Amino acid sequence: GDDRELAILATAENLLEDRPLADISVDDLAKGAGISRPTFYFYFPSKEAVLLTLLDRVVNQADMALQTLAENPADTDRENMWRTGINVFFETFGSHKAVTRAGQAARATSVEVAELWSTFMQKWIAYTAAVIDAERDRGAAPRTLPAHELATALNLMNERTLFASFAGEQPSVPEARVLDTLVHIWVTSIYGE
Amino acid sequence: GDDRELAILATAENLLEDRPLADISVDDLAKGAGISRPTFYFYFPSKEAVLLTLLDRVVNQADMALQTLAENPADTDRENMWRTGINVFFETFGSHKAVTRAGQAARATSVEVAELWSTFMQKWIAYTAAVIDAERDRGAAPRTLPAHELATALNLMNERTLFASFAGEQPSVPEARVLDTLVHIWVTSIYGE
Ligand SMILES: Clc1ccc(Nc2nc(-c3ccccn3)cs2)nc1
Ligand SMILES: Clc1ccc(Nc2nc(-c3ccccn3)cs2)nc1
Repeated sequence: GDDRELAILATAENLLEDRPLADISVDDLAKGAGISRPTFYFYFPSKEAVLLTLLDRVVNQADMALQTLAENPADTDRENMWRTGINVFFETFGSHKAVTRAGQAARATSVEVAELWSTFMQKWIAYTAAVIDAERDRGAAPRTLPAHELATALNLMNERTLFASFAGEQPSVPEARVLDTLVHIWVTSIYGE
Repeated sequence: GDDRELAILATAENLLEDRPLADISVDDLAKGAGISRPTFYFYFPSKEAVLLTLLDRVVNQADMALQTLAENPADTDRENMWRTGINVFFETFGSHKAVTRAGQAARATSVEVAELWSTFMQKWIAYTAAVIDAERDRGAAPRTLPAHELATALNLMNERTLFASFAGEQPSVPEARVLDTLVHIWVTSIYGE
């Protein structure tokens, strides 16, 4: 039951490490999961639905980790607060690079994947803006740009920069440098001038 | 001769305003250019080659405008220097939104488009880093992050943020706010702390 669905998902994630979604067949997923092709279609309508489910799990994992931080403030300086938050995405998506790469690609071809990513980006931007606003209200950050516009650009920077780093794109920031790089830009732009 | 090639390119750019590359046929391009389909294949091997040529023209237009600025420093403050440079990309790609949108999409499917974008991004990042380094050498900017890593993240931010704005993505910064937003983040991260 749920065991076969999890086996399909585990097989898909393992196969996406080696090749793109277009090079993986339903029979590959069925075979790796130890089921027949018709049995696969009982659990998922398509291989694209499998990827959507994998990406949904990863994005909710990051979202739930961010929620945990939001409820449990670590006792540190403001730079460390932003670093701990950015690290949720660095660690969560960096621990699932194949699903990250395949899910970002599927945004062009799947409206459900595009809508999933858009929904969570809006949530993460709204949370970023709310924290910036709280920093301004307590007098720690200056009232410069509209907080929601600043939050939008910073979150889009992280999306593009983290995923370029994980994919080894040229150009990209080395993965071992990308957290420090992003934290610097967030802290200087939120607290500067 | 060159007149027919330009007619194909003009037709392609006009049609990309209304639909994606996948919804445009060679006969559409031939018909719009006033030539036959076989005559089209004398000038371009495919509709994808037409898009590659259009994107090549746009990216070289931006690159040449940046080169013009690099030779002719405007007499202003440091914030205005970065704003004038970012504006080259805002105006050039924003004046060709359809080719911008279609070219970015083709990066996934065309190695020549991916290599074209990568080559110019590397050039623009190297120039950004060189200007940051010159600002540090003259004592105007602090020695914080490695200049090339900072330049990489800032250029990737601009790519993602400008193109989200032009496409009206959710989420995106409004087009009328995106230049101010990017300039703030560049100036604070280059000169801050
Ligand atoms: Cl891929 C991707 C997509 C969105 C984001 N957004 C982020 N928001 C935060 C954050 C941290 C603390 C408080 C508020 N927000 C850190 S990173 N980051 C990476
Ligand atoms: Cl889409 C895209 C791609 C790359 C960039 N990079 C940029 N470099 C500059 C710049 C300006 C002055 C001096 C050095 N660099 C401004 S914007 N911007 C938008």
